[PDB]
Amino acid sequence: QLTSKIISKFNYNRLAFQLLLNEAPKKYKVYYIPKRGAGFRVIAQPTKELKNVQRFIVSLLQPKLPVHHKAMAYEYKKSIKDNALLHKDNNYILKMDFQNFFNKIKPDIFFSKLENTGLKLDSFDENTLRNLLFWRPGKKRSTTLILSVGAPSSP
DNA sequence: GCGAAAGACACAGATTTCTCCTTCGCATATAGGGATGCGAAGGAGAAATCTGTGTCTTTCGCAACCCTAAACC
Repeated sequence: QLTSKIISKFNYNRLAFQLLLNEAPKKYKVYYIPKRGAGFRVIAQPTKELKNVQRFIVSLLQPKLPVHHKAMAYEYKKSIKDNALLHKDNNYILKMDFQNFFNKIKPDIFFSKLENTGLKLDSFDENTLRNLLFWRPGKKRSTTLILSVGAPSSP
């Protein structure tokens, strides 16, 4: 049960929480930041009221989802230095990267992975989770959700 | 992930121009008659270039952001 804990913690009545659930995927702001060189970059960031409930959800789900020990990003007591200490005594090096990594994660694959771990959740939990952690670009009829970056729960 | 506004890609079809096909008319090298060969206009029917339609492609400064220093995504 996750909706009950959120309601209890933030003191939300039924109507206010229903409205927030409906209007959540559109409370984002899009802006540009300069590039080192020539160009620009585009970011999207949620509001203050949604950020502190996303942090709470992350704190609630952190001790139940396994993470591999070879990922040295957004992890406790890990940094660049521990990443570079692995290759400090080897000769040849090869580097690669993906293409639009963040916006290729969709709720279909998130729930597919979540079902395999054995954690069972009701329909209400799935509905609240889907409408709270995902972004909907385009018009109101897009019906497409992506994670984005600049949100405390994406990493 | 993708607003508005112009191009690329694929598939038809259309049209003016031209090039092959009659038809008989001529002609000129052999004393008139006949014949092998070529020239003149219609009359086709073929072909290259142009034009028109429908489905994608691209990537906005895109209601709703914080204000202490450095590095990364």
